[PDB]
Amino acid sequence: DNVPAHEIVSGAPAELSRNRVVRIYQQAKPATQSGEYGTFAWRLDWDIVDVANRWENDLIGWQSSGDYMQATQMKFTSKESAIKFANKQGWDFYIQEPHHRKFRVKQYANNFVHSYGKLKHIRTK
Amino acid sequence: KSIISYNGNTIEIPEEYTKQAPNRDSTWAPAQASKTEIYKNNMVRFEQKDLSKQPMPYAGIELIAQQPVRFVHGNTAVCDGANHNGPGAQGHPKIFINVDAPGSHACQYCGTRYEKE
Amino acid sequence: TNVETVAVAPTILRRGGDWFASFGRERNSGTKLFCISGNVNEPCTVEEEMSIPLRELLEKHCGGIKGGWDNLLGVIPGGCSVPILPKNICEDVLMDFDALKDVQSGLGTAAVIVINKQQDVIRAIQRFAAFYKHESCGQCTPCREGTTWLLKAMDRFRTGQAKEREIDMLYELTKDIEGHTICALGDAAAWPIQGLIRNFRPEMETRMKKFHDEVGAVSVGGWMKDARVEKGKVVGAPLPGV
Amino acid sequence: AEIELTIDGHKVSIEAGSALIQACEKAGVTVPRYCYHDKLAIAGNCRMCLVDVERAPKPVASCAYPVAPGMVVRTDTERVKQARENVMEMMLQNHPLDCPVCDQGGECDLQDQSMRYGRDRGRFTEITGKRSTEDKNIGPLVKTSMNRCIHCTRCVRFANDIAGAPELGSSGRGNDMQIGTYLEKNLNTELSGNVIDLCPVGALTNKPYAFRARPWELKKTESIDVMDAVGSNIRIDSKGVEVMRVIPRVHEDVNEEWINDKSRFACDGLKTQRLTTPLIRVGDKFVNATWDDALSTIAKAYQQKAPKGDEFKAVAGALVEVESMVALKDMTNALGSENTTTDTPNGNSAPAHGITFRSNYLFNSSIAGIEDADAILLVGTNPRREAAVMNARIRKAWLRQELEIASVGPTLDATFDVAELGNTHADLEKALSGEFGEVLKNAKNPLIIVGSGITDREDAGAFFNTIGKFVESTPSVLNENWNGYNVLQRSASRAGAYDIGFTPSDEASKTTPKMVWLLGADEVAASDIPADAFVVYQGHNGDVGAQFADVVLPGAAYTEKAGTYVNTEGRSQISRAATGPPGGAREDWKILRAVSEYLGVALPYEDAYEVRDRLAEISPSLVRYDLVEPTVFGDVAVQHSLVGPNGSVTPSSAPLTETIENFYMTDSISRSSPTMAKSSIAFNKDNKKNQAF
Ligand code: SF4
Ligand code: SF4
Ligand code: SF4
Ligand code: FES
Ligand SMILES: [Zn+2]
Repeated sequence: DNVPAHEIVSGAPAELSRNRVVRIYQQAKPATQSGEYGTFAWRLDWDIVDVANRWENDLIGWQSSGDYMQATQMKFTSKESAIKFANKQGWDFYIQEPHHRKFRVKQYANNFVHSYGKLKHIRTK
Repeated sequence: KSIISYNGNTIEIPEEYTKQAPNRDSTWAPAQASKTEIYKNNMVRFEQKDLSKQPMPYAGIELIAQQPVRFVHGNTAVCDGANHNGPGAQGHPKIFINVDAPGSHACQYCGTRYEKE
Repeated sequence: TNVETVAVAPTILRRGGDWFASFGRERNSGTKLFCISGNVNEPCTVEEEMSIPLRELLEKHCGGIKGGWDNLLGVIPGGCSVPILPKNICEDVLMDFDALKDVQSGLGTAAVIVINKQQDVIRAIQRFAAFYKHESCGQCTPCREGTTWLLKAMDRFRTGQAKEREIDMLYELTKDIEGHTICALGDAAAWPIQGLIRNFRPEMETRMKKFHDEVGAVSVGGWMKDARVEKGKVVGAPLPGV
Repeated sequence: AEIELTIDGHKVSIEAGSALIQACEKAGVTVPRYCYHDKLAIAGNCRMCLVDVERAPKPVASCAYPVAPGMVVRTDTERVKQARENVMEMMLQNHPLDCPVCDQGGECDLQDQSMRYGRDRGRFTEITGKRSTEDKNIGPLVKTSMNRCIHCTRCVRFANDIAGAPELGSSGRGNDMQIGTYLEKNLNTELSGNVIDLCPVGALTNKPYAFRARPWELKKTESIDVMDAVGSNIRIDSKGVEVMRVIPRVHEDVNEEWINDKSRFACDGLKTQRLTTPLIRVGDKFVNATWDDALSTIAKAYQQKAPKGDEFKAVAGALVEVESMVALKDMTNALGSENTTTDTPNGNSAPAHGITFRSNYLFNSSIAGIEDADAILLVGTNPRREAAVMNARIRKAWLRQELEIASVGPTLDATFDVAELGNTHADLEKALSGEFGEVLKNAKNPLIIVGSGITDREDAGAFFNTIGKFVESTPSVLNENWNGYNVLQRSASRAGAYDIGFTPSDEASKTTPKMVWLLGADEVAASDIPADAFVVYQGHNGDVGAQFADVVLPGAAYTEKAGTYVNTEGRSQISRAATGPPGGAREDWKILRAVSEYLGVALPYEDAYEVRDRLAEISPSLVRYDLVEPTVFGDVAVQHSLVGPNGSVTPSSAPLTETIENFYMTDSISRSSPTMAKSSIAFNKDNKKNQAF
């Protein structure tokens, strides 16, 4: 199922496959934009490490880091491919299943439906 | 003048070099570190160093605050901060400022203040 | 429904449909009100068979064009929303929907406006553009942002402060609005300008020569050599429609 | 039923009556737009979405053109492209040249679609220049630069329809049409922060976040909000060591695409008043100290105090995660104590609704269940404050179908019409035996909403008894296809606490503790702590709880650790750490594990996977994430917990009061935020900026 340690032929540090957890997901539809072009690929990136994520240099005020994977992120065409890759490397992962908008029928004419009782609210346009 | 350090010892700094700028005493942004704090945190690298040689440029906030308000007839003031003497485009992108509200309204790029009269 | 189409209905029902069809040509049948205004000798309001000729309608009801048929520049058949007609083609044109649609106009509300040779056509069309700018409800972006562009261009054409390619630019600006608005106010805004360009571009060219020789050389959008921005305003250039 | 049509040659099948743009979206065809949005009414004023359909002579608005059988749609005709260019040309004519200074820049739809569909250059160089627009003050949360408004009316549509705040609207006509209030009035609603996301251009912008970063330099992390108990899904944008902003991400079964203003703007409380080093009280002052020194001081206080059994009390606050609660409870048990209390009033005693079955303290109808409601009775609860997004959900349900809402409890300002049946338990008896009880009996999908504030009353037994009797009687309220009994928690941690049995024993409530351990626990008073008690505080912000302590330990905040939170639905959700804890702060369950080792009761797990294993041992539904499964014990639970043991309780004559006095400041984070402080004083009821008349 999962490649153990020390028969990975990549040469990466053992710590990568021992005490690091990656996460696989699809990017969420950004709330700020209506475009959806970034949401189809399956990203893979590493969960952060507490001590080594980022600190502030005491000279010019920069963001120092000891985590060599903080900037790395792979793109895959499909969830199964990402799973296969992570398994072949021996990475512990978690899958975050995507959420989608539930379909509902929208009619422009619905803005002008006659109301037989009291108006619940004044639509304004 | 006298800033106490984390050690509990005293650091002496001339008054002129505690001012944030030559023309302004205090910070002009919440995140901006004051000179007092700068020395308190970097005093090791400031030893045997001559403060009068350090850059100390003028604080532009007051310089723009000294510029008089331009009065305009209509509802919209147009500003582009161009240099009428040299060639090319040397200003900032041309924007239009609404002046119907009471008071002066500042150009978003250059800070020049306009008012409807 | 319009008021007069409802108004004619009881008389139509009483007198019968065939009698009403007898007046006016096929598909253009009945008698409409014809408000007549502008540079005619006696402005009037009358009712008349549909498909009457212009010349006859004018000379019989409104004492003719002020100065005679020679002194006619053009006529706007229907209200301001309809492209203006030229002198040569309006002699033989018929007052049904069909003929006016054939000469690329429409009956609209049959509100004929006549303009004599003394009057300036560009001033009239600019005023129509100002009317549409004032009248847009501002809901849909094409109309909302296009009527103001058309006004800004028409002022400069009224003074001549433009280059001659900006005429074709303006035509395309009209086409930006025509088919894309929520309601037909945008169509109405686009049309008078297109009629003006189609029929009186030489007049615009003469007035642009008047601006160039008379005042100065103009770049696109009305800028000139020493037109600059100073202390909040534009100085160095007329700026039409301040 | 589902009808068929072709879009750009493809074959797409869609429900009849849907808009053409829904069909295009389903068929994988991209259509530009501005004014259209999935959660808002259809407007059709931007004219960006035009397409050609063979029947129509002129291009048609895709967001508002209903689909019909056999329709043929082309989104790629030369006429369509020319149309998009024309529309964009007109859109940008009066748009200000503000991109270097606009906060939207880099994530602006006007930019992206101008670049994708507009022309490379512009034709508008008018010496008269562009139009300009006054700026409008609508409160301390949403900064306005109205020159950039493109008049999409998303803000108006949302403020009117979704949040029920009608002060926003459009004044004037034509070119001078301005979005605003026509006079100085705040956009006063707890959902106001969402017009920031809805406004496609930079006209409406986050004010506390203004000018602090650009979208391309932000690290985006998907995590879980903990301000309320709804469990909204959020995206945390951070650069380096500090968190910049919080924006919603879609989860159609929890918050839809919205979050309330507290969840959005209390992020600024995470970079001030923080706890960074252990503190030890010496005299009347705290002194900084090392982790070893702190923990050894705790051990020495434990050996000196010598607590027996329930003399070691543990209190859990509104914000803590499940793993930390589990650690704390296990350690306290291994000390021989059962005094694992919650922080709420009367939290020294066990809750009146019981703990045995989950459906006794959860939103048994899912949050999505509100969509089906035909009648709702609110008992001692104000959802507008306790769960804002759920209030919006109830509002949407009420707008689009007929629905009867009545409430018992304080007179509440609601976004929907409610019937007030009284402020008292007697009024509840009258109602449940009266006309609204009949309405519930007849209803097809009824649901009874009980606030968590009632559980905190001494007479909670009487309310739970009355409600349980009514439920056990009426089959519509509780059958095998629909559970209408619902408890609405307000704190993100109450559901998880009850799930693991973080409940005091009967004999524990009698004892007077000699040592108190506050985990969060910032609702504590002077009274609940004995003077002689040795108090340990563990948290992330400095608040009253840390003021009460003898030793303070810094713990990570919800943005700095990957924890489990259980919302009102009983849904278990996992968060992700955006940044690392500041200073010398630590992960909470690690803190508990280490202190337990110093106490000689060393916990059996020292690794996150072992923590998840212990969680699976406590309950199997903590490890199943994003899953809701109904209870098979619906009928048993009501009888065994609500009507059974609550017979003896005597109802008081005290009227029901509001659970939370101030919506904006309810937590340590929220009380540490300058923005919430400013918002609270800006959005006060007695301020004319928030009145209307
Ligand atoms: S085209 Fe019609 S709806 Fe659109 S802005 Fe003009 S008048 Fe208003
Ligand atoms: S709203 Fe968009 S297009 Fe307008 S200035 Fe800001 S970033 Fe640029
Ligand atoms: S402020 Fe934003 S959302 Fe409101 S009308 Fe203007 S562009 Fe649309
Ligand atoms: S998105 Fe369809 S017209 Fe605006
Ligand atoms: Zn400027």
